[PDB]
Amino acid sequence: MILKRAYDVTPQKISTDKIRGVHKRVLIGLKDAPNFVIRLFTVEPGGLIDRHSHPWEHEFFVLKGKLTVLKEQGEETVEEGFYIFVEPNEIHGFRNDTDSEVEFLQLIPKE
Amino acid sequence: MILKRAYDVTPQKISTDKIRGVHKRVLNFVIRLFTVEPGGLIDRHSHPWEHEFFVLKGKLTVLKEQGEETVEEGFYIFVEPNEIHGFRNDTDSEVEFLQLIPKE
Repeated sequence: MILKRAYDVTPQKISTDKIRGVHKRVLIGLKDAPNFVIRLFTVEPGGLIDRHSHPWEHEFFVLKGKLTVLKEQGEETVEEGFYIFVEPNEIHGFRNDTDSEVEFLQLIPKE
Repeated sequence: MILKRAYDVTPQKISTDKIRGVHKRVLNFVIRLFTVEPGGLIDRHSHPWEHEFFVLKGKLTVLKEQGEETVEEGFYIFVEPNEIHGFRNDTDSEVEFLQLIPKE
């Protein structure tokens, strides 16, 4: 087996036209042996992953804080301990409406 | 899209010769959230599917084909198909972890 500390993985700060205030850690990447992509996202206060979609299904698990989830036709705020399933091509995004860092896992089954 | 609180799933207690002090919530693929009581044990076993784990709470002792390793919340684990593994809680508080099993 492999056993590693998620927070030791190098964080990639992302700042683009549709993502701000976000760091990404690739725990299990596209090119690794396991059949699951696993990323840990840290969202700064006011950070935003704008609405978008991908033809693959995503799962998410909220590790710390309150995470606002953007949807095609609205939004909903959840907190640590929630899990989220996003179907293929389904619009989704994220926002941190709090004064604290919010953390969540992104899980992608490899096809 | 589905948005649900994992801890609202009612846990199933697991009591076998090789599993004690353990509760499981089920959240293609499967994702489960395990809670291990102090002194709880998931004895060494294997399955033909791979496993990934993410430790949510506490200090988790991982049983391997050669030896043991204690990790804590924030660690993640990959277990190859058919690799013997297990878990023990050597602490006095509850330990929690996610288990992911891909179908492929």
